[PDB]
Amino acid sequence: GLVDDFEKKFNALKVPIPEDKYTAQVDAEEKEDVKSCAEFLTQSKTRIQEYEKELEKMRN
Amino acid sequence: GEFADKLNEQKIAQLEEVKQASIKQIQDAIDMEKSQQALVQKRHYLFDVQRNNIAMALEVTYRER
Repeated sequence: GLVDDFEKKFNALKVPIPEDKYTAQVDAEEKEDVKSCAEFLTQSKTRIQEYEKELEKMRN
Repeated sequence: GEFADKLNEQKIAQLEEVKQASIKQIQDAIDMEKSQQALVQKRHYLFDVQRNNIAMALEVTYRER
């Protein structure tokens, strides 16, 4: 019963799925949002405001 | 007579710089907005490529096993 032994053993042997120990990207992302996202966007908005304010005057 | 010409040419010159500034600034409101739009969507993709890569690499691994 080698074959029987093996067929059994083969089935209902559950091969492990590899741990995803690798999504530190999620983190490196959230980081570059501190960075890119807020910081840049905040300054860009403020610059667009003044530009707009500067076009304000010029209309008069 | 000249009183006018210098002043007039002055007055035009002005609005000529005025229209100019005005184009140049609104072009810049424009650039800024593109810069933004980009940093928006845009940037995530980098990390998405990375996450995708992982997902696949585990699948291949599972299959290979």
